[PDB]
Amino acid sequence: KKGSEQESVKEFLAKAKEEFLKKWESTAQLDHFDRIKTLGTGSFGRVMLVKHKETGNHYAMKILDKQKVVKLKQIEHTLNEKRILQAVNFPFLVKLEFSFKDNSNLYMVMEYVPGGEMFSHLRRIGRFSEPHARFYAAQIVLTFEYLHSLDLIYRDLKPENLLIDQQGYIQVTDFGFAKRVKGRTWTLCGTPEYLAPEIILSKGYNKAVDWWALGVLIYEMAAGYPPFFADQPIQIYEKIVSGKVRFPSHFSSDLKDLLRNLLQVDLTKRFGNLKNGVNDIKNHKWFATTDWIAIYQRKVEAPFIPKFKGPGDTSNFDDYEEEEIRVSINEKCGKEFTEF
Amino acid sequence: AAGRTGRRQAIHDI
Ligand SMILES: CC(=O)c1cc(Cl)cc(CCl)c1O
Repeated sequence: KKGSEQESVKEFLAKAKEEFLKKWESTAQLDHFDRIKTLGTGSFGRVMLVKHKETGNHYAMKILDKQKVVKLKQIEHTLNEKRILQAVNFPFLVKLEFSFKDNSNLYMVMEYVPGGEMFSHLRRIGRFSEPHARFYAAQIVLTFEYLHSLDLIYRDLKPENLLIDQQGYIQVTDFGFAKRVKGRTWTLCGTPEYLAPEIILSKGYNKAVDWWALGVLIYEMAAGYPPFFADQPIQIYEKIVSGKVRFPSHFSSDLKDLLRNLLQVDLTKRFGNLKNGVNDIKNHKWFATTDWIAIYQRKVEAPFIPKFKGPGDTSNFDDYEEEEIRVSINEKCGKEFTEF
Repeated sequence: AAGRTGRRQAIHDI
């Protein structure tokens, strides 16, 4: 039975790779949209809710100021993000619909996910119970199984990047650090609390950094705060590299065991990175109640369904300062963004 | 137990 299930996974991932490759070796303009509201911000731009004027459908538009994408690793990453998002297809990955550029900005237009960020729901309620955290963790496990099978590393797992859809399921956003990596890669990037020790130590690293980050995410969902917690990044890094983890007293023993095997500094011991790959995680006792196929098929009733007041509703997002979108008469950085 | 409770920005090169 479990063996038949594992043959079926191999069959699916073989088909998934064929479909990915066909798209990987292979659409609008700004005035086609009304800009409605800022949904989130970052050091290179913002994500806005927009309305497509012709169809009236709503979308999330990520706007990157080509000028602000200045540093070398910032531009390569932007190309990775667009090309990876156009080629992937998985139930828990946000769907890119358009991408285009103008004199000043780069634009990626994605489906709008109206339930808000896991981040704000978690911070409002404090922590998720273990079944609730498990439901989300299962979707990430399957998403990283998919990505990793395509030799894609994600590299920015955190609640800020996990949107809740109308059925209460996860949609992973922000592929800004995602990359095709057959073996190792060397960029020092990601979010401090979620970095694996080997990233912080300037060691060449592989997809096992995503499994470390899953341990951070599960811990943060179930505790309400992450395992390596300090006011400044250098203090966070020190805690990560020591790798000492203490757990809340309400964590089950099965959760602590799983987290000790994910938050493992020794790569020869880290779950997700061993002979049995992702199955050491999927077959762990903490996931014994998880019906992995039913999660993929979205047959499991979600622990939380966001309320939606209609299309274009932004009530599940925080408010941000709005700043007019200015497009220059002079094209900026044309040669550096030719492939976009 | 003091740590960062708001949204966390990613770092690109350091
Ligand atoms: C797709 C979507 O709604 C969305 C996408 C990104 Cl990259 C960011 C936000 C705010 Cl965190 C979104 O709301």
